[PDB]
Amino acid sequence: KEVCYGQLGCFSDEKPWAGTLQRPVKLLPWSPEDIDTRFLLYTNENPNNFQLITGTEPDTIEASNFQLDRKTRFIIHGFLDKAEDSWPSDMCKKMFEVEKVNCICVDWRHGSRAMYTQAVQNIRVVGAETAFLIQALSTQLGYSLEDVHVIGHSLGAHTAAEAGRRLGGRVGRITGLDPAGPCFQDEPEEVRLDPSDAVFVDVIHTDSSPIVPSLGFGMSQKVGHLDFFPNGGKEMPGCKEGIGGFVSCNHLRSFEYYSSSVLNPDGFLGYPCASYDEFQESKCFPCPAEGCPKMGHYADQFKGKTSAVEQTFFLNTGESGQFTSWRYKVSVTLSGKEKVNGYIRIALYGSNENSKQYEIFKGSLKPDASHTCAIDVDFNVGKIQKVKFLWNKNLSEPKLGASQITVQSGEDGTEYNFCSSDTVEENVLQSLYPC
Ligand SMILES: [Ca+2]
Repeated sequence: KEVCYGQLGCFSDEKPWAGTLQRPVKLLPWSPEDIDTRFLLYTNENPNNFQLITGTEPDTIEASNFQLDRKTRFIIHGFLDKAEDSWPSDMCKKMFEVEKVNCICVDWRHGSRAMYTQAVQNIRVVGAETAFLIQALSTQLGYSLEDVHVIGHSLGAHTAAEAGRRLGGRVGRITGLDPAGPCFQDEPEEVRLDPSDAVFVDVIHTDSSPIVPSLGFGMSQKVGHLDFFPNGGKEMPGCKEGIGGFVSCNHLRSFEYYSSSVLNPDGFLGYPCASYDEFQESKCFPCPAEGCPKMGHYADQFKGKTSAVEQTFFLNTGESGQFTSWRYKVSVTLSGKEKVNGYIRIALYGSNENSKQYEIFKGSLKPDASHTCAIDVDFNVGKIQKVKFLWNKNLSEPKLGASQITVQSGEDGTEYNFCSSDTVEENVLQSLYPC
């Protein structure tokens, strides 16, 4: 069967759209009036309250704050969600701190309030309507498609991908923020996000699983030029029935990482890797000589970002606040006069602030023994001016130092070395100096 909806065309229920394993009932999208799609424009001049543009009356565009001379980004929420006064609309404000943008928030709350498989259909009209407005800006204003960015969370990711495909891949960038897996994973390219759908497609995977067993709501499948898997892809730090899987912490974490990257450009450098394990074991370190990609907002500055598909990258993120992180390789070589049991720590010191103390080894601490260790510092010190070392066991009172420490930056491979064959009591902060 099939329905038509005017300028948006028709929608059949033929495979692959419906009557497939994952889409077993034969459904069709609701009417545009029912989905009630809306384009909520925010600019630097109206950052807090939207102006309501539409493509069918392009006078609305003109009389809006929309600038032809500025970039334009769309943000598409997914299942059971909205734009007005939620993460899309706040993501606009964030952007307005760092750049001049036309932030359009596709709001289809009504069309996302329905059964999941019915929403998997509505996604399509929502896509059509966005694709229409983008064209509208092109035909009616002379705006360039390679200049539009469409950001999508969950279903919204596939909604971006639908509009992108409507525009025949002319849309310059799609960012997929943990694209929904149910109904899309391992489906044909037409019905889902895939590198074909824009000149540049970047994906952030945060709640990824296969279809069975169902471990989460995101996609394990790589579907962009760049596919980032922060913290391995499956389970993010800071998150502790599958009957609300789409509003789990891991899922929502994707748009928090994105929103953050808008303010912390290098907060989320991705390292190119085959697996998380390879990355953990630091077979994957430091960055390539010609820069790491900046996951999130500044993904588009990556050299050769479009040179291949499904380029895989791994990284670690913080558990709270800005969520930012910066990988360091750290190499302590011990000093002492007697072997002892306890743990070892290191703080990094710039003339910035300094870092919290990070663990490096537990158990058999012996003079002369070295231990090496990748660590995830939560803020950028810049040039490491000093490092401080601390070890801790109850007592007879013995001394243990660090004769030498080497910290390597992941960001650009810089090696620092530090010095002091000179031991200290327990829980005393020992300092080591450049050399
Ligand atoms: Ca597609």
